[PDB]
Amino acid sequence: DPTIAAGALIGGGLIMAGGAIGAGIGDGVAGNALISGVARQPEAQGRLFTPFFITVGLVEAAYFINLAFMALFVFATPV
Amino acid sequence: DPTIAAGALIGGGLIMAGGAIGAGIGDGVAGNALISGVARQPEAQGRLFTPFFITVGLVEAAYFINLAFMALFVFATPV
Amino acid sequence: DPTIAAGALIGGGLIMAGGAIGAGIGDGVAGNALISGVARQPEAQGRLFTPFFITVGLVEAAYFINLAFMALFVFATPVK
Amino acid sequence: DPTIAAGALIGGGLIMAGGAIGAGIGDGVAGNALISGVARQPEAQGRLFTPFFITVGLVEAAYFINLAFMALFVFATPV
Amino acid sequence: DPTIAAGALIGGGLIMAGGAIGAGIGDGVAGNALISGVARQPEAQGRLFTPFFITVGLVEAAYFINLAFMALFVFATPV
Amino acid sequence: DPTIAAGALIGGGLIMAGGAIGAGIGDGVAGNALISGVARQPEAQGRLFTPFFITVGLVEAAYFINLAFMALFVFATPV
Amino acid sequence: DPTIAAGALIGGGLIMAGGAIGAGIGDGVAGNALISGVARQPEAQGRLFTPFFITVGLVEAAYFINLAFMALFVFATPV
Amino acid sequence: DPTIAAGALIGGGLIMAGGAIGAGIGDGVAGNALISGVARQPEAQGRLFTPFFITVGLVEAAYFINLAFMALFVFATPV
Amino acid sequence: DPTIAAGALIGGGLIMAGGAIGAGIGDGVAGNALISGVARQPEAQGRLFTPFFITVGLVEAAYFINLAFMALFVFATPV
Amino acid sequence: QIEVGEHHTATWLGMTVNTDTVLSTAIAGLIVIALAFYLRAKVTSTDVPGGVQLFFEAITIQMRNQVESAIGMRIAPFVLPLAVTIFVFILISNWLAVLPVQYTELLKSAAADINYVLALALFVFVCYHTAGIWRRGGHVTLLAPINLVEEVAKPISLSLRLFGNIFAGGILVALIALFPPYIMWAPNAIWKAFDLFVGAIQAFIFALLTILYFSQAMEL
Repeated sequence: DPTIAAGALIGGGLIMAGGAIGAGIGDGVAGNALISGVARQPEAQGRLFTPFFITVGLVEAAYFINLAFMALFVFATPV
Repeated sequence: DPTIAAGALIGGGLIMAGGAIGAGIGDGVAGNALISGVARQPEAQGRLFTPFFITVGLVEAAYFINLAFMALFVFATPV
Repeated sequence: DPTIAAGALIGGGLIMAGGAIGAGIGDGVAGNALISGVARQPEAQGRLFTPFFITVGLVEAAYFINLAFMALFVFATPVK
Repeated sequence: DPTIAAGALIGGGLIMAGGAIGAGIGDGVAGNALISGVARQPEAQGRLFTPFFITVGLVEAAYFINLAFMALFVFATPV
Repeated sequence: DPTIAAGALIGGGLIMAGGAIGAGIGDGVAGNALISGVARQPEAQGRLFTPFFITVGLVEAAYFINLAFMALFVFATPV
Repeated sequence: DPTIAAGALIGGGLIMAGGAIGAGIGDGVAGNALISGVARQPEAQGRLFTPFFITVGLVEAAYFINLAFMALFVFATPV
Repeated sequence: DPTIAAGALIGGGLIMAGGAIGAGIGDGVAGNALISGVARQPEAQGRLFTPFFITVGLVEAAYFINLAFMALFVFATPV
Repeated sequence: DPTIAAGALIGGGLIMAGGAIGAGIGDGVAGNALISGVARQPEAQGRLFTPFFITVGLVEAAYFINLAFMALFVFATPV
Repeated sequence: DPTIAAGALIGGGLIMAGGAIGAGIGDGVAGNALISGVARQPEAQGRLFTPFFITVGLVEAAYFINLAFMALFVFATPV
Repeated sequence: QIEVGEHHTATWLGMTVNTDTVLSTAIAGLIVIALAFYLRAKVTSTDVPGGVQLFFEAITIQMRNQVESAIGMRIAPFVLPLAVTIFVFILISNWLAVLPVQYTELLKSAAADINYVLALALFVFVCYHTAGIWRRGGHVTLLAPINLVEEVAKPISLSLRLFGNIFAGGILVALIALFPPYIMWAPNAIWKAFDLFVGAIQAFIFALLTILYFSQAMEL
């Protein structure tokens, strides 16, 4: 068995590694356009949160789906 | 058999690592254009959500197609 | 066989990890130009879909050529 | 048993590797918009910290959630 | 023999992984300039295909050289 | 115990690998805005160093937290 | 030797993976400027090939130096 | 001994792999702003080397700290 | 001994993989600014080669320092 | 614990078929034609439209203007009814699964199995495929094999995007049931909310990419 437990920890660690790369860069890249948009015009700050939180919602969906599959590999290992 | 089970969890972990990297950055980069367009002119979002959800539908496939093959590797291992 | 089979599952996993990274970022970078364009000129949409789907076709091709070899590794393992 | 402990250290290491990649690039990409906004108009600094720290909060959450799961893998190994 | 075979599969997997990352991002970044040129002025649409396919030719040369070396590792293994 | 020692060195290697990718690219991207900001208006140098060293502070926090955990994996190995 | 032949093929795989990533993105990023120059000024084509091929020469040099070391690892394994 | 000696070389290799990715991309992204400032107005050159070498100092500090730890992981293996 | 020699080849392979990624992207991102400057105004070409070959010198230094350490992990294995 | 790709099955002409899921695509098929019955029931032309009439209209004028640019509406008016029927049938086939029947469930999105999905992939393909030869009986030959890859990749993409996306939700609604019940309702509600949105956007993408592939088949 140990082998399968080591494979689960490495496989789960890959899933959360790729999750944080997708999330941290995705939110930085989306938030760069929020900061530049508010800088471009402050009165648009209220409207710009809609395009931003749609984008952040899509980026975080990849993160929390990866969090669920890491938790499944770790706590409910499929073999 | 436990060597194949570890190879499946590491292989499936790679598939879901690259999936979340690809889509999380791709959605940040696609939403950066939406938020910048809606900063340039507010009504843009109105005709933006078609180019945006076409782009998000092309980007998210990379991750989803990967989640289908990760599930095959991990739950129903081909070898 | 198990060490070759694990090598095929890790090798196939790498092929599809690189595939989805190339696809998801390639389409995000290509679609950023589509969403910007129409944002600037709202009519150009109909003309921009040709440059867009030319680009997306090339980015999808790099992904689906990778997906094919993952199958060649996993279901038809050549050195197995 | 030490095969699991090795998998916990390689795994936990992956989680923090993907954390610093997501955080460092995400904050550099968000801060590039802050430095560019302030440079163009000095008086914008006071308003641009809200979009900036909203962005950094989302980018850092993906770091600290990865750090928390690394600590779980390494100090309290889940399998 | 099986240890060399597993090394050949992981080696060939890496070659095509770096191939698709280089190709997919290279073609997306090249095509972003094609789409931006047709977004700026349509009267350019005929001429841009020379710079575009010079770029895609260089990017896909790195992809197909990697595909050739994957095929060499997997079907004609040097050990 | 040598299996844990190899796992510690590989895990510590991943932690500092991701650390320098996050740091070097995050600071290159933040410093690009500083160089272009001082290219746009020279007298801004002083003003820019606050947005810049906030950004570099956040990027290097994600680096030195990784250095602290690499040191814990390698010199004070959890198992 | 087997273990060495597997290490040579995984190491050679890494060398050509990093080679094609650097090549494909370096060429795509360089070609984005060539395409944008010919979009902006069709009269510039004749002058822009000197800046582009110089850039592409530097991008390709790291790829072909990697190809030479992959061949050395795999055909002429040093240990 | 050989399991730890192998883990030291794989680890040290990761530290330097991430080091050169951080350094080479960080320096290219920083120098892209320097070249662009000298293209915009050349009388800025003498000032722009100050923000450039501030940026390069930070990008290279991450690389030379990684190079120091690579040596410790190998020539002086801590475990 | 062969466990160490395989670990040396995997490491040396990592060192040149991260090298070529940082080199090819660093050179592409630097050359994108040179090509853009010579597009914007042809008379800049003579002055821009100093900022360009400074930037390329720094990017390539990280590549050749990595190549020096790969040779070590390939011909003069330290442990 | 969890097992992906498990359905009731039977055989009707020597060939095997699923006994499960088929009911789910039948409820969807009944609901789309039943809604239409209501449309004809309270369809207005000189008065105030009913909720079903304004809903579909909004879809119909969306799909009509999208096809307008893809290809002359007259050149191929047959794409419009195909686009709206694809949209509404995929939309309800995704939403119907917002009815949890865990006991194992009873109401599972047909998009869960690739069969319900290779269809919208191969039917759409044979559709524009013939339109292309009906219409006419790329930029660089040096790359022309990549077109053959691209045209083989279009039905694969359509199929695997719709499959893998709704199939992810089909796994996640089982995965969350391993979480204690006194808390699991919160992530369950959050996932169901996201799966309504993604279930609609997936139908929108499949309808739009259908029109755009008809356009690429029928241009010149």
